[PDB]
Amino acid sequence: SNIIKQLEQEQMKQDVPSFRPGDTVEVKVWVVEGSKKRLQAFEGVVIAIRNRGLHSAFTVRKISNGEGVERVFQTHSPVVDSISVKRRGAVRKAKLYYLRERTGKAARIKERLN
Amino acid sequence: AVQQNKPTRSKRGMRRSHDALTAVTSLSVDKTSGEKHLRHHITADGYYRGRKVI
Amino acid sequence: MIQEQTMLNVADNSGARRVMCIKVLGGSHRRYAGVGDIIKITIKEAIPRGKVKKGDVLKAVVVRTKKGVRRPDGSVIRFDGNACVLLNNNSEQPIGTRIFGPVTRELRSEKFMKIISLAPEVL
Amino acid sequence: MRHRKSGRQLNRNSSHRQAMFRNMAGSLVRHEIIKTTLPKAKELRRVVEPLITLAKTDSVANRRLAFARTRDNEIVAKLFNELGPRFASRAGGYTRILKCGFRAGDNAPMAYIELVDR
Amino acid sequence: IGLVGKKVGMTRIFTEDGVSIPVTVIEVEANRVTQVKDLANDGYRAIQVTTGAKKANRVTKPEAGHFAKAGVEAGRGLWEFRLAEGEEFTVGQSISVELFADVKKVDVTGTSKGKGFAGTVKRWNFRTQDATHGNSLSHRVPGSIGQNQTPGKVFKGKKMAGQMGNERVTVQSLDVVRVDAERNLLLVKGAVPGATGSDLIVKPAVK
RNA sequence: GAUGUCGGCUCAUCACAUCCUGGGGCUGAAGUAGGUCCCAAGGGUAUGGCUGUUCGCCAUUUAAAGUGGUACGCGAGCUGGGUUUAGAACGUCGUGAGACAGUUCGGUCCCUAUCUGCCGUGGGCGCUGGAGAACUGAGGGGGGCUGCUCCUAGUACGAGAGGACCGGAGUGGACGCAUCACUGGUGUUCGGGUUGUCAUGCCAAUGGCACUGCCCGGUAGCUAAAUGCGGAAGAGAUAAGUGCUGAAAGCAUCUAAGCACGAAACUUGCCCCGAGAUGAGUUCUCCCUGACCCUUUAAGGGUCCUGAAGGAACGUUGAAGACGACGACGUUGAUAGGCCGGGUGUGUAAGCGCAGCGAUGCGUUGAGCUAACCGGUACUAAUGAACCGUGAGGCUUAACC
RNA sequence: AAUUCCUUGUCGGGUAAGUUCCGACCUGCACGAAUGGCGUAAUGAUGGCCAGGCUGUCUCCACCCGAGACUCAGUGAAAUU
RNA sequence: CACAGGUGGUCAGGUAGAGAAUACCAAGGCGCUUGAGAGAACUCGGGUGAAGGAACUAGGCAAAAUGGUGCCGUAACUUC
RNA sequence: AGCGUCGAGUCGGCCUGCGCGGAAGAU
RNA sequence: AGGACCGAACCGACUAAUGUUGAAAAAUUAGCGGAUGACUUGUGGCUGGGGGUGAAAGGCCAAUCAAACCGGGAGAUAGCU
Ligand SMILES: [K+]
Ligand SMILES: [K+]
Ligand SMILES: [K+]
Ligand SMILES: [K+]
Ligand SMILES: [K+]
Ligand SMILES: [K+]
Ligand SMILES: [K+]
Ligand SMILES: [K+]
Ligand SMILES: [K+]
Ligand SMILES: [K+]
Ligand SMILES: [K+]
Ligand SMILES: [K+]
Ligand SMILES: [K+]
Ligand SMILES: [K+]
Ligand SMILES: [K+]
Ligand SMILES: [K+]
Ligand SMILES: [K+]
Ligand SMILES: [K+]
Ligand SMILES: [K+]
Ligand SMILES: [K+]
Ligand SMILES: [Mg+2]
Ligand SMILES: [Mg+2]
Ligand SMILES: [Mg+2]
Ligand SMILES: [Mg+2]
Ligand SMILES: [Mg+2]
Ligand SMILES: [Mg+2]
Ligand SMILES: [Mg+2]
Ligand SMILES: [Mg+2]
Ligand SMILES: [Mg+2]
Ligand SMILES: [Mg+2]
Ligand SMILES: [Mg+2]
Ligand SMILES: [Mg+2]
Ligand SMILES: [Mg+2]
Ligand SMILES: [Mg+2]
Ligand SMILES: [Mg+2]
Ligand SMILES: [Mg+2]
Ligand SMILES: [Mg+2]
Ligand SMILES: [Mg+2]
Ligand SMILES: [Mg+2]
Ligand SMILES: [Mg+2]
Ligand SMILES: [Mg+2]
Ligand SMILES: [Mg+2]
Ligand SMILES: [Mg+2]
Ligand SMILES: [Mg+2]
Ligand SMILES: [Mg+2]
Ligand SMILES: [Mg+2]
Ligand SMILES: [Mg+2]
Ligand SMILES: [Mg+2]
Ligand SMILES: [Mg+2]
Ligand SMILES: [Mg+2]
Ligand SMILES: [Mg+2]
Ligand SMILES: [Mg+2]
Ligand SMILES: [Mg+2]
Ligand SMILES: [Mg+2]
Ligand SMILES: [Mg+2]
Ligand SMILES: [Mg+2]
Ligand SMILES: [Mg+2]
Ligand SMILES: [Mg+2]
Ligand SMILES: [Mg+2]
Ligand SMILES: [Mg+2]
Ligand SMILES: [Mg+2]
Ligand SMILES: [Mg+2]
Ligand SMILES: [Mg+2]
Ligand SMILES: [Mg+2]
Ligand SMILES: [Mg+2]
Ligand SMILES: [Mg+2]
Ligand SMILES: [Mg+2]
Ligand SMILES: [Mg+2]
Ligand SMILES: [Mg+2]
Ligand SMILES: [Mg+2]
Ligand SMILES: [Mg+2]
Ligand SMILES: [Mg+2]
Ligand SMILES: [Mg+2]
Ligand SMILES: [Mg+2]
Ligand SMILES: [Mg+2]
Ligand SMILES: [Mg+2]
Ligand SMILES: [Mg+2]
Ligand SMILES: [Mg+2]
Ligand SMILES: [Mg+2]
Ligand SMILES: [Mg+2]
Ligand SMILES: [Mg+2]
Ligand SMILES: [Mg+2]
Ligand SMILES: [Mg+2]
Ligand SMILES: [Mg+2]
Ligand SMILES: [Mg+2]
Ligand SMILES: [Mg+2]
Ligand SMILES: [Mg+2]
Ligand SMILES: [Mg+2]
Ligand SMILES: [Mg+2]
Ligand SMILES: [Mg+2]
Ligand SMILES: [Mg+2]
Ligand SMILES: [Mg+2]
Ligand SMILES: [Mg+2]
Ligand SMILES: [Mg+2]
Ligand SMILES: [Mg+2]
Ligand SMILES: [Mg+2]
Ligand SMILES: [Mg+2]
Ligand SMILES: [Mg+2]
Ligand SMILES: [Mg+2]
Ligand SMILES: [Mg+2]
Ligand SMILES: [Mg+2]
Ligand SMILES: [Mg+2]
Repeated sequence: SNIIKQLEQEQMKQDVPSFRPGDTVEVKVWVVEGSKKRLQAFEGVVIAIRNRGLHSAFTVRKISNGEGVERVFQTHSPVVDSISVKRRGAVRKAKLYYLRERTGKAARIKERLN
Repeated sequence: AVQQNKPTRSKRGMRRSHDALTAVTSLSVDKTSGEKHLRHHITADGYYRGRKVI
Repeated sequence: MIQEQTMLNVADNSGARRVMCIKVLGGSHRRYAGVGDIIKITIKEAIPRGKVKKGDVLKAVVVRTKKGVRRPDGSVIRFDGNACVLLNNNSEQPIGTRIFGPVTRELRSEKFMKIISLAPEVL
Repeated sequence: MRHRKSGRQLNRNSSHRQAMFRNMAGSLVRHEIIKTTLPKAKELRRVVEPLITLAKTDSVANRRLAFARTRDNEIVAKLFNELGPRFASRAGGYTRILKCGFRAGDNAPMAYIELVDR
Repeated sequence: IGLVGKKVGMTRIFTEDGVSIPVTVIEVEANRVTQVKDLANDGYRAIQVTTGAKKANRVTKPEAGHFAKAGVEAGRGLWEFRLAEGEEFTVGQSISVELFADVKKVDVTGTSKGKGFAGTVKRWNFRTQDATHGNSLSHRVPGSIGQNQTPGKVFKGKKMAGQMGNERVTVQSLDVVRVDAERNLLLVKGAVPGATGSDLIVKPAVK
């Protein structure tokens, strides 16, 4: 309880930027091709955030080479090098699973001018 | 499914060896009214732990 | 998470458009194929003048699944559809010459190096 | 299994339970002492005590929340005008349950539940 | 020997190379030796230990006299560990989680969570019969429980419905992820038996 | 005066004439891979198409898809396709009623478990003064499957082609145990959207009902598809088999004396139960240190005084639970509820203001509300008592003091 | 073939695989012309077969809401023997 | 049997609706003559379900699904 | 057997007593 | 116009589950067919047992049908138990 909170607190990243569902984010992740280590960008719409301390996660959806892809990132993982908000989206819901049934014009999110 | 043989009065009694009631171990006595009551319950006259609760 | 009767899209230019898993290979009572596993398939739909025909029985490697893949940090990668790449029944090398859509790092092995190379993106 | 679960079903469905406790909460606020079954009394605390807590801060919003949960303006008025002020300095524990034997008709364990300053 | 601890809960350790290790956090306070058993007196070699604390009103006079002879404060229970021929301990000695400093794997014993009265589907992984196709009242029921006149009985050990869980379970060969002597913590990789708050016995892995 | 009969489903259990995996002899055994016979029952031992099918053929797997017994195991466990009631038709036979070891379409499967058995779970008494714990381990149960890749090594072997033993490492399938950190499901007890209608005087705001009205999300818990772990090594005694030394039988001979090796079988090792193990065991600790009477005088029966250790009961309860049971707590108190703070979820409440003819938008505002969560907190309820349990614990013999 | 025993006849189609189905062949065990023959649009809670959609039918079950089952109080059966 | 059965005629409010369907209500009438707890297996009646989608089975049995109005549009075959 | 050797038994039929293998099954 | 179409009342009874000492000696629940007709329904009437009636199932004729029910021949007869 207090023990686990203390164990979790000391592993948490301090520099996680504020983002919300509907934002376009670019996540840079470490890829390790044997000895070679490099960053790969994954850019897309945040459709879900799990706020849960060290166990926080967020789900990013993108259309990639004619295929819908979702990645669930573990927010405090060292695999995740950096997160940056590219565009702020205006949505009502916490969870944008309805976007899975939409493509192109129908899947557009209005910009949040705030 | 039903018995093939009539069970005895002996076996009836043996089954009922666990049916006996337990009397209340003891009654409590209200400090004020002196009324006997079931422990942690109010008295018949509406006392509990000395206080006229109802 | 592919089983017998599962229909897959085709992530190559072999000519097949829809294939059905008829066996999950590689063990007694093995239930499911995930990304990187080889399945037996039948071709249910194909383009005319392709490398393969409707009704052909051959192998495929699963390259995308809706169930997706877990990574060592606990992350998930999920796709919108199930897709495979057709393999020659004996040699287990790709029939096609191009790969369509993303694949995953799970394929990075000696057996599926041609798929990795041809893939437009490796997640 | 019911590990860590809260709330008694009381051999009713959810809509019946909600209506019953709304009625019983109104009865307790009105009369300040009621007799009910011991399990119902224990559940009633979880309904009535939050209403009293709500009634410590008199605002339009809170009166409407209380109205939504009681559906009785007489009860809302008594909560905000009488009980909230009466319990302003008390940190929870606005009710007490007094066990009082067994009901004649069905041997149900009974209890009085009353507001503590009645 | 091993030590007695408490299941605090589960979390994860992120490694530098981006592995998330699921861990059970075990609180291992000082285990205090309450009795040493030897071949002469007892017929076997073992230590009895206590850990934690107990309310003085809940410590009975027989319990209290046993702790008083050892010269230790009452803990929440007593547990024995058998000694190997090399090992030696004194009454009143404290044993900390530092015992596990160089131990790579441990066996963890606890009482599994209680499922109460469980059906054959849950308890024994029996297959359900048809949900439809005419099935009459026999969806999760066990099916046949024997043969016919030969043998004309049900065999002992027949898998049937009954109490499930709430029993001693050992999970073997769990990696020790961290020994934190300062905070009285052992982190082991993966799940161990029992609810949060339950007692665990941790021993160096037998295999 | 009824022993339900085919096939399937569910659940099995044994045999070994062994399908796989293990050990081995012979080979027309170079190697790889086979053949054949011996030992071996530990574990393991396909999914589909067609058909009522069992079977079979076929497709595609697998280390393998064993053979049999169990009322051709299993309908007071399920099914009811086949088959043998009554309806109807075809072919066929018959003058006909009708009929067929022909076909075809349709066509009611009851039982609340007394006893045995079995899975669980209590109560009683016992175990010799009583009590609280920790144990020992007689005995019992669980578990025991295996692929592929790499190294050894393109080495041994082979004219090439191909291609090992032995040993080592990695990673899977199936199965099992646990768990909920993660990924998810559920989440009628949380939040929101929304249709119809009724109500709260009306507006605004809310509530009821319509499957939770319909939906979208989702906390705790439970959970698998989630992720940890397991099968072993080692040891003993062996099977078939292989030997050493060695006579009977000057030789020879694994055997007669003596000695050695030898497998998933056996006994252990691992996990769980376990002293009703009446053969009722052990260790540690705690408690009780009054008086008196009668009498078939004996392990006799009262009386007054005493009431321990501890237990139970009652109450607040639990990640424990059908009930019992088991665990926590009872004011010298966090046991439950409430309350406070936080978290989580939902997604910017109401009211007011501003913009707009208006629907609505914007500000106040990531607002309001928020279950089972976390950290705290005596506000409420866990009572002073009472109850059960006693008062030094048999005889005999031995040893010691 | 609502008729064919041999028979899952044979050939073609459909399926990865089809004793059923559809199209043929004629070797009709044992069709056949008002106890009608062969066709036939429409119709059918009719028989057989295939496909799209759909799904807890199934892989393989999980959780939840209710009514019983369980406990307490009241009443109080039955077959069988 | 104070029994989820059977029994002909007449009357016909409101909102929504094509409607005497259906939902919610009015007038009016009722809560069905054992209750109280608990929140096991299993049974019954329901809700939701990852990935798959008939692999189930004698057989898609059951379930899931479709579902309104207006307009556009609609094949073989046909007794038109 | 050694019979290029040394020092008494040795060979293999027959009949018969008692044993041995042949000999795998399902709670 | 219609033994026309969709669909309540009304009339039926194709499937499934439940129930099977039932709530019920044939039902309940979810679906299902007909629904201006060879329709359906109230009241009354007529047909009588080798007889009736039957869009024909040996169906129905008072929970009874390959010959109703009640009384009688009657203590039929029973080489059977
Ligand atoms: K068998
Ligand atoms: K061999
Ligand atoms: K075996
Ligand atoms: K059967
Ligand atoms: K039987
Ligand atoms: K049954
Ligand atoms: K018996
Ligand atoms: K979880
Ligand atoms: K959850
Ligand atoms: K409303
Ligand atoms: K004992
Ligand atoms: K128990
Ligand atoms: K509290
Ligand atoms: K706002
Ligand atoms: K506002
Ligand atoms: K919030
Ligand atoms: K014929
Ligand atoms: K004729
Ligand atoms: K004609
Ligand atoms: K007659
Ligand atoms: Mg009894
Ligand atoms: Mg709780
Ligand atoms: Mg009830
Ligand atoms: Mg409702
Ligand atoms: Mg439990
Ligand atoms: Mg099954
Ligand atoms: Mg039935
Ligand atoms: Mg059923
Ligand atoms: Mg017997
Ligand atoms: Mg008989
Ligand atoms: Mg053998
Ligand atoms: Mg065996
Ligand atoms: Mg054996
Ligand atoms: Mg063994
Ligand atoms: Mg088969
Ligand atoms: Mg049989
Ligand atoms: Mg058999
Ligand atoms: Mg039977
Ligand atoms: Mg049949
Ligand atoms: Mg007939
Ligand atoms: Mg039955
Ligand atoms: Mg054993
Ligand atoms: Mg065993
Ligand atoms: Mg598994
Ligand atoms: Mg959690
Ligand atoms: Mg979720
Ligand atoms: Mg929901
Ligand atoms: Mg809601
Ligand atoms: Mg009004
Ligand atoms: Mg309004
Ligand atoms: Mg209403
Ligand atoms: Mg209503
Ligand atoms: Mg061994
Ligand atoms: Mg010799
Ligand atoms: Mg093995
Ligand atoms: Mg006290
Ligand atoms: Mg939030
Ligand atoms: Mg609102
Ligand atoms: Mg803002
Ligand atoms: Mg709060
Ligand atoms: Mg707390
Ligand atoms: Mg035939
Ligand atoms: Mg044929
Ligand atoms: Mg053919
Ligand atoms: Mg098919
Ligand atoms: Mg078929
Ligand atoms: Mg034909
Ligand atoms: Mg004819
Ligand atoms: Mg003819
Ligand atoms: Mg003629
Ligand atoms: Mg003629
Ligand atoms: Mg005709
Ligand atoms: Mg014709
Ligand atoms: Mg009773
Ligand atoms: Mg009644
Ligand atoms: Mg009635
Ligand atoms: Mg009527
Ligand atoms: Mg109306
Ligand atoms: Mg109506
Ligand atoms: Mg229930
Ligand atoms: Mg159900
Ligand atoms: Mg549903
Ligand atoms: Mg699903
Ligand atoms: Mg969902
Ligand atoms: Mg889905
Ligand atoms: Mg589909
Ligand atoms: Mg299909
Ligand atoms: Mg099938
Ligand atoms: Mg099948
Ligand atoms: Mg259907
Ligand atoms: Mg439906
Ligand atoms: Mg012999
Ligand atoms: Mg008509
Ligand atoms: Mg009729
Ligand atoms: Mg109906
Ligand atoms: Mg019609
Ligand atoms: Mg109609
Ligand atoms: Mg007839
Ligand atoms: Mg009749
Ligand atoms: Mg006659
Ligand atoms: Mg006569
Ligand atoms: Mg007579």
